[PDB]
Amino acid sequence: SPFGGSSHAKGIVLEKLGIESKQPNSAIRKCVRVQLIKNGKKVTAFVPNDGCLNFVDENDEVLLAGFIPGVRFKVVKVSGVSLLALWKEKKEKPR
Amino acid sequence: GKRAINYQILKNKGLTPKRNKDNRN
Amino acid sequence: SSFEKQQIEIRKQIEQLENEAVAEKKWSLKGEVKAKDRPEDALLTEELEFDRTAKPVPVITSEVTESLEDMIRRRIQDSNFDDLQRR
Amino acid sequence: EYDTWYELQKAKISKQLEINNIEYQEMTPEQRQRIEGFKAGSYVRIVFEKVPMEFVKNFNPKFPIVMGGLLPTEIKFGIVKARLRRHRWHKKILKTNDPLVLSLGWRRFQTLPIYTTTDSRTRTRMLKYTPEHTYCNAAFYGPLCSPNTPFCGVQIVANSDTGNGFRIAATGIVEEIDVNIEIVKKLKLVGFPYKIFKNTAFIKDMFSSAMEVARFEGAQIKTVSGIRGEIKRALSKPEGHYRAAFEDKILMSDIVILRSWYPVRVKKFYNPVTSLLLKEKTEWKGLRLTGQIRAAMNLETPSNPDS
Amino acid sequence: TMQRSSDVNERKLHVPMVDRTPEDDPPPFIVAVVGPPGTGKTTLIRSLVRRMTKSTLNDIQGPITVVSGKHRRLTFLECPADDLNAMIDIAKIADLVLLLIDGNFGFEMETMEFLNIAQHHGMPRVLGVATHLDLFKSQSTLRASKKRLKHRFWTEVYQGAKLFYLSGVINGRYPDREILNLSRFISVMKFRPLKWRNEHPYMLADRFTDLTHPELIETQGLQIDRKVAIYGYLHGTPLPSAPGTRVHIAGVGDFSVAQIEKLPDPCPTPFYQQKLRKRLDDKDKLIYAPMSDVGGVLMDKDAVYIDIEGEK
Amino acid sequence: KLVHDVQKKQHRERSQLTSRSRYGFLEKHKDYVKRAQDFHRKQSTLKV
Amino acid sequence: KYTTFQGSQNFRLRIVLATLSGKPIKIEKIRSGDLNPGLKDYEVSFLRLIESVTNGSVIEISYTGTTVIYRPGIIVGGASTHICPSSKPVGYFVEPMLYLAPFSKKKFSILFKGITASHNDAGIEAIKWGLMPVMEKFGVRECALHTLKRGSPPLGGGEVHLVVDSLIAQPITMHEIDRPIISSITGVAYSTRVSPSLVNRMIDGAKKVLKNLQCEVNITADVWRGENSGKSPGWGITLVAQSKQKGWSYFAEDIGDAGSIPEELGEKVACQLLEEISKSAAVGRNQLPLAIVYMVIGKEDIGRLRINKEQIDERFIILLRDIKKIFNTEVFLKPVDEADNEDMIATIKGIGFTNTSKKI
RNA sequence: CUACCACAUCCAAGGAAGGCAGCAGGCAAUUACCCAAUCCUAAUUCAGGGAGGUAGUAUAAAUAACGAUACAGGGCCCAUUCGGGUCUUGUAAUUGGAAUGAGUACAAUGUAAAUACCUUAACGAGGAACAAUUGGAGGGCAAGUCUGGUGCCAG
RNA sequence: UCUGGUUGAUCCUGCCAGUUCAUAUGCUUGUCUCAGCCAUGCGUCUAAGUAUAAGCAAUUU
Repeated sequence: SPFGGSSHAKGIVLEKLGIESKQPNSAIRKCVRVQLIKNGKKVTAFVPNDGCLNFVDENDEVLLAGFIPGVRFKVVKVSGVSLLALWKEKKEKPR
Repeated sequence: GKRAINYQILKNKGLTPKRNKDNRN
Repeated sequence: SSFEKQQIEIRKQIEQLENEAVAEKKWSLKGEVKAKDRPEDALLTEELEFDRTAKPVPVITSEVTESLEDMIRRRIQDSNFDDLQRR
Repeated sequence: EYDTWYELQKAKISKQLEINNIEYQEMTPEQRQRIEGFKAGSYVRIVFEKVPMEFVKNFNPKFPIVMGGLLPTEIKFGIVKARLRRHRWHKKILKTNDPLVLSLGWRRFQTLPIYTTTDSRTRTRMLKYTPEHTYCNAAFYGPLCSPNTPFCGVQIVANSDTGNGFRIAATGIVEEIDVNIEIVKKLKLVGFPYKIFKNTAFIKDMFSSAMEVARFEGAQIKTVSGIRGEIKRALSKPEGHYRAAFEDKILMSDIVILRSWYPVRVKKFYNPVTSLLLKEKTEWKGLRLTGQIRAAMNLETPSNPDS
Repeated sequence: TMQRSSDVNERKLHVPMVDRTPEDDPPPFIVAVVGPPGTGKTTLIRSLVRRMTKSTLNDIQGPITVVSGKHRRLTFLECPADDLNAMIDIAKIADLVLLLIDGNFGFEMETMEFLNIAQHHGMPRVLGVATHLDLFKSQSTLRASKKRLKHRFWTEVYQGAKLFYLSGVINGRYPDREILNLSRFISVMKFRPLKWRNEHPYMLADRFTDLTHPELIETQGLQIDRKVAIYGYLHGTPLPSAPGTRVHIAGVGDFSVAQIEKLPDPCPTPFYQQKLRKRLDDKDKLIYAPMSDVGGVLMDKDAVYIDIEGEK
Repeated sequence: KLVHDVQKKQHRERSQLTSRSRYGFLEKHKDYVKRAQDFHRKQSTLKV
Repeated sequence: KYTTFQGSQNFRLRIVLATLSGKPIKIEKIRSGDLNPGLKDYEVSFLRLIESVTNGSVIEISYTGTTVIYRPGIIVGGASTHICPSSKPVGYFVEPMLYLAPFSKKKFSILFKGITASHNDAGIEAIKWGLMPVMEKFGVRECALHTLKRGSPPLGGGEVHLVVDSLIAQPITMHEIDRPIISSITGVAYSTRVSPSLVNRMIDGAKKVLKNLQCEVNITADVWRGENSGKSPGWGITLVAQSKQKGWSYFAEDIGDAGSIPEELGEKVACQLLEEISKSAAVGRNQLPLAIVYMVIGKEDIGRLRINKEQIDERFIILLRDIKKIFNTEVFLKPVDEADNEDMIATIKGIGFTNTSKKI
């Protein structure tokens, strides 16, 4: 199993790698490097969109789920709040 | 002094696609 | 007192920004502009960046000249000549 | 050998905290005070100087008084690059060069932010309003702060102008501190055709003089129909006219445009809110919004029939 | 079970963070009583104080520090409900907040705005208290109104958030039991580490004093700048002992600390006082409120006010 | 499908300037391609 | 207002610590009584170097040159090129730049040109194997000083390229309460435009002093020639005592002047290192000013560094005094519980400094 | 109740007293109203009973039903291919009178009393805004932006 | 377990692609109906055994 038996995983957002990429809504824009809190293994994840990349910032808790090859994971919540809920402006991210 | 919540704040429907009225029933 | 003195200064700055917000925008800040709208030859004064459609024609400066003649000399030093021969 | 990475980080934090307490126990109470200072929970006396005359006079016990230490970055003033959006429950979008009462850290102030877009990351281009339902990059002048600091914005704080609407106008997070910005506005020149020879055409009203055309020789130009062209040469007669060769024949009704960009500057305006220094403490007023200003002087919103 | 154990362990993990709360003698938890005008902030505080210190404060002004446990103290501040600036700064310092909601009327602007301000400067512990429920005439509409309000409070604050319901006020006091029920919750609350609060020093003015010489006020005039002393308990990171530290006062400006000195505790916590599984002794419970009237004596400026054959 | 309704709003078309009303309707790429393709048909047939 | 100080003493330290603090500084009375008063060319050039890598700073030199007003900007960095005047080598400018490089908006990629060695300034290898390793201990993972060309005095002509790819928020908390064990001694004996025997003879002098030790001695025999050998002939040696246990290093360096015997200098730098070791507990005197500052700008935690009695001299005192006025931080010292030596544990707290100039 | 072994409280430090070393919780509201109903203890008809009782906190419906008028010729199905097959249709048009539920609620009934249940006056719909969601598949638009090209193209 | 490919066309063996009263998590409705640690809080009175209450009430008790 990708998470060693778990369905989801925590991680800490390290850097948004494609933030400098030119083409909007790019796959490279779309990738964020996240370090799993379980074991310290740094990995990368997909967001819902360049708008939803915009909620996520460094050093915030993020919930990961199975999904540029090499990236198998999708962020589903940030700081205990659903990204889709934030994207629909149905909720506000807690700091 | 008392100011009540408007419709948008009372529902938080957010941004949703327009849906045809036959979907209601 | 000092605090109200600063308030008078702030009030002065308010009234100036008050007038500018309603004053007519400068030709540079009106977006679309015609030669009549802006002062004549104003674009000479202002530095404007614009794209060029085609490759610029080169300038044969000296450094280009030494570089070209170097390659000519190396070709003849090696006798590496691309010329036609009898078949 | 710890089971999970998490408790390792917790172990390191606890080890440092355990290390810290051991030596302060070793330091003397006065020597501890000289080093750590006044720890939390201590009841302390703070004496201040040059406190304004209105504070002591206009003291209402019902209103709290809050003191917060400032780090070196907090003291410095400069341009703050912020990612901002109109609050979802705010009725109306915000405007560039529009006053906004902004709360960073321990301090509240009114500034004139410039709302901008990366244009897909070639340049920082000024934007006239906030996007309806997404963030945007915002530049304003004021005291600096560490990045990743969340903030919030309001347009009205006085009770008189509260009304029934939501007052939280903007929400955002700071991303950079520096003491300028290089914001630019896009300025296009529009000229008009009067003589057409297939691809080649003569244009007028683009420029007042051949002085201008010579600088823009070879510059990219397009018409509203999207046909690309170039400025080939300035015609000697009449003054200001130039010849253009186009990708395909243009028609007389066509409008040719040259795309260009003009720099924009951030206004250095600062007006901290000092409600406690006022008798009311609830009717603080600063720079007014453009809409209210026109209402006060009885001016209609500018409009152009062509636009 | 392994799949279950993995998921529960998944939820336990968090981002590592350092809490700067001192290991000994921590400050009281700041309780912000925020609500729209007229919801019952004052009657709540009076009810909340009585259950602890056994004495009614007929008049409350400014922060009110009270003992709540053997090693716990609370500082009650009502938020001025008509001032937005007052909601902003309290949101940045309130460790706990009591949110007054008029059940009959419903939510208001001043409520959720604080939640958004609190949501935007670091969410503290948020507790909703519902009031004016006796105004309801039918039980069916009361329960339906309660259900709608509690669910909406779960949208702003984590689902399952604790929401209290208060019926009416008797003798300026809420029902004891519901007032007693909230006692246990507040006592057991643990507070998450906030980034802003754990990195900077801050302290709430318990009392206010002007130290300017009266002679200077006359020979130059009132216009002269005033030397002021402000007292209180320190929070967050330690404040450096050397004077000259830069500090901001909300609604005032930036000043430099001219002098700093530590004073003994005005409201010594029980475990601390006796030091100098067992229930809190009622002697140990103490209330310290400089600006407010405690007992019958109220002090303002330099004048003090109290309530109260041989006669010839 | 992650596009909002607002993101897909109409962008309206501008018209000829009033000062230029006498020169005819302001044309667009969609109108231009019609003349461009038809001119090419003329030239191709004329070429043959 | 401006924290006001006297003389050219610790000039760079007072600019860089000002830069790290963001607190503006005034330094006055620069050689007031000298025949040539005011700032000299090299320290004017240094202020230009600060201006290049800082952004928004204000620098005011007086009419007579005897007073400087420095208002620091944010450390931004970028790629640049600096001309080092012939008075001082590149080493004079790279070391104070190492104080600032990890804490910038952009990576420091700066080319330094001029003389590369002197009798009083740090050589390349002193920066390379002597101060840079301390940065690896402080959390600066990636940092390099690439040597393109050397220039020996008096004519110079050398080039060195400084790269600090590691940008970190603040230095890691220091914890070194033990006297590190040295595992081996390495070093570089260098020469320019002169026969290789000089380097070998230099190493010959070095091994003679140190062969009595029970260690492996491996000194690199390294000889410049050709276009990249500078415009003057010269030679110097740098010997480093290296501790592989906890990655600690102690180094001594000097260059040979006209008329000197390479064996004599190799003997000098060899016994020179040994003198440094006897005076060292955890870091050398030439590394102590480097180590203390990063701890003062660490996180809000007490860090422990062991220092020998010989290290606490006038240099340690004025240096500590300079830090206090800028940061208000005091370094406390407590004796070690051991009786074999009389070393001291210097306990310092970081000011909670953070790299706010970085894009997040 | 006595002595012994430990716990622990108040104090004027001279003594006194406790069984809570409990109970209930979390990893947080167990409360309020009664002896009426079935029963009982007593100097007893009547007193009392935290015995006991009362209250508190996956299953069927609605979001609509029926007409009239005006204006237009296209609407649909099969087929990789070309095309073939079929006929009362479209409205993103106007308009009419009826029905009633959620709610707003006067009562009685119900009951130790009270809540709830059942029954039942008046009011209660055109955006019937009295404004259920979730997911997916396609579009198209700018004097808008970017990238690569064999123009007017492609991504 | 089935479905489509791998042949000019079939059979067999392989390969490829699509094919839960289990667990977590998200949005909506829930307007009706319906179902080891924590100092965390905290007896008994009838006409019928004894009245001199300086208790009460009545007045002929």
